[PDB]
Amino acid sequence: TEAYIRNKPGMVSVKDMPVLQDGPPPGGFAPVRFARRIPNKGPSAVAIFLAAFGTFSWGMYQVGQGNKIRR
Amino acid sequence: VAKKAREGVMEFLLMNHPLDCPICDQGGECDLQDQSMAFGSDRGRFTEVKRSVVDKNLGPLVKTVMTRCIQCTRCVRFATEVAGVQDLGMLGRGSGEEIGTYVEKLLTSELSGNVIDICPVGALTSKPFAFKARNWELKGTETIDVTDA
Ligand code: SF4
Ligand code: SF4
Repeated sequence: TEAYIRNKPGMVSVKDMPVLQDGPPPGGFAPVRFARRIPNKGPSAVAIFLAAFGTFSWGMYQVGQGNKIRR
Repeated sequence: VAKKAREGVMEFLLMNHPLDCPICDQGGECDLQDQSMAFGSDRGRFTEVKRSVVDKNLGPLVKTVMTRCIQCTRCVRFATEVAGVQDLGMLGRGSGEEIGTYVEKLLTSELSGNVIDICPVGALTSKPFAFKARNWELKGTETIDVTDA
């Protein structure tokens, strides 16, 4: 109850009868990634600290000049 | 030895049997069915055309779809020993062997319900209980009779 149902066309024996077409193509599609990776590329310590301190000093100087004008 | 004997015999029966269980009542009660499921194989290897015969009428009590008369002669032996009236008989030869009165007569005797109980595979079946229910659906209570004495 299987021969022609599975494949009738031209085989001589029960082996090499069917064509399946079920799973993956030859190659495993890829090597995939699973490990985390988060790059840390922001200005780390001294850049940000100098930015804060320098902009603070310069902002204070600007406040001084402005209060001079306003007076 | 015995296991293979049973497997082969069941193979032959189910080979030249019809394939109409889901309409053939006694499906759920059938000996042949349970015997195959419990003792026979699980795969059939057969493709060619089977044999089919025409159904028969035996009065408004025992309708028969003789497509599945597996040539047991239970009904014949009953009708000739216990019933008393000799009407049913097995006629033909080889695969072409039917059971049926040759002159399309009816069966004017009682115990024909006993015939429909005797006949294991679902061919001789009560007409007024044509397709009303399978067996697994209804409950049985054991009582006595009051019509007869
Ligand atoms: S009597 Fe035969 S055909 Fe009907 S249910 Fe049983 S196995 Fe199927
Ligand atoms: S069990 Fe019924 S249908 Fe089968 S061979 Fe016997 S009389 Fe015929």
